[PDB]
Amino acid sequence: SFVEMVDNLRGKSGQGYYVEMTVGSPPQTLNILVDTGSSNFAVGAAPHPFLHRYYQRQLSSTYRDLRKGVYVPYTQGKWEGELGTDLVSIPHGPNVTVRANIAAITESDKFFINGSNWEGILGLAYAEIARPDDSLEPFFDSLVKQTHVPNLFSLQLCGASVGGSMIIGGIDHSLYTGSLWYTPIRREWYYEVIIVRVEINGQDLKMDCKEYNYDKSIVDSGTTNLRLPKKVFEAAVKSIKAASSTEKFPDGFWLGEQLVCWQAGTTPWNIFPVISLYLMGEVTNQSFRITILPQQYLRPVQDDCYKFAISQSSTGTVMGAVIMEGFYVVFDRARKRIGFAVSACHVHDEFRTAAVEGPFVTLDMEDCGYN
Ligand SMILES: CCCC(CCC)S(=O)(=O)C[C@@H](NC(=O)OCc1ccccc1)C(=O)N[C@@H](Cc1ccccc1)[C@H](O)CNCc1cccc(OC)c1
Repeated sequence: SFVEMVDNLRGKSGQGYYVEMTVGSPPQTLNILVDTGSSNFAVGAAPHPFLHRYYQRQLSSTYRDLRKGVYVPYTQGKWEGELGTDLVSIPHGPNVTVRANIAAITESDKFFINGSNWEGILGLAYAEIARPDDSLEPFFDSLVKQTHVPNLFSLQLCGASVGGSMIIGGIDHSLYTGSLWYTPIRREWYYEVIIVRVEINGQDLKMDCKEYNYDKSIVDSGTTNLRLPKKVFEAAVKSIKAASSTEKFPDGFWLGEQLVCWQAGTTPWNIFPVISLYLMGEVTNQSFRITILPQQYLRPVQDDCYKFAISQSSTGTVMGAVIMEGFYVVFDRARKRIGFAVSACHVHDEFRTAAVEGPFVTLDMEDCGYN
């Protein structure tokens, strides 16, 4: 826990959450995007049309070239650069400094966002998925080995300019309500979790739970949308369309292309269903569920306009930022589990409310994992 980290995140809708950091000696200040979806710490180290500032290794008396190149291809977007180490600090985070690996981005393609206000990315996932390989120790691992910071972190992403919190090394009880529920981390590469059941407005999607994790399911703060495997994505949309069949929208809308708008304050929330994702529990045949309100999957962009924030994937399910916004998520690395609880900045609806409920019986949860 810690008072000093409570409102340490910012960013605008659909463009990621970032924390302030400093690299080099003297300290160079940079806004770094918090990404539990990757494992590389990387910062712009050269001019780019979208960067307002960048890491200047020549001005840091502590920079050390590892004389190895590196590149990372993301779902959408990629960068190239040079590996080296330097001292790093999180002003509104723990009170320590550590020497961490840093990828000085020299070239990039569809990575940096125009007007996002962040110049780097902090991959908080495990080494197993780092570039060039798992031998490049991720930032957090370094932080944990060099300091006393406990091996754990929590994220409170709030919807809207946007804000939130990253509690390095603990859980701040003032950021959530109710009980914290934990789902195991299936394997330590991405923050993989196993989905056991899916319901739209109470109706079971009735699919083979293996489909929910076809390939895999991960908790990715680096991704905006809820990403679903083809088959699941088609079932969901079909169900969501029917629920709101009272009104008609263009195919481009469901594809995430063109947005939809309603006269200010007249958004028909009631016609959009809630989605419940049941996750594997900590006890035998026991699971729990988190419920997403349409306010979460209809991202805001005169009138009120929104973008359907659920899209199909060919790389498994991705519990993106919109899924995380209604809750307080605990990345308990130390106990290989992830916790969910209603967030202090929860979403609102006079008649409906996002939730984290348990316990639930769910037989054969193991058969839900993909192989
Ligand atoms: C900040 C939110 C940007 C969105 C809005 C853009 C209009 S996004 O689009 O949701 C970002 C997503 N992109 C996305 O979801 O793209 C979908 C898409 C749309 C159109 C065409 C192709 C793909 C994504 O790639 N995220 C990675 C972080 C990142 C941050 C900022 C810029 C580029 C990347 C994250 O690390 C991926 N974690 C799984 C992963 C996957 C593969 C290899 C990995 O390496 C360890 C790891």
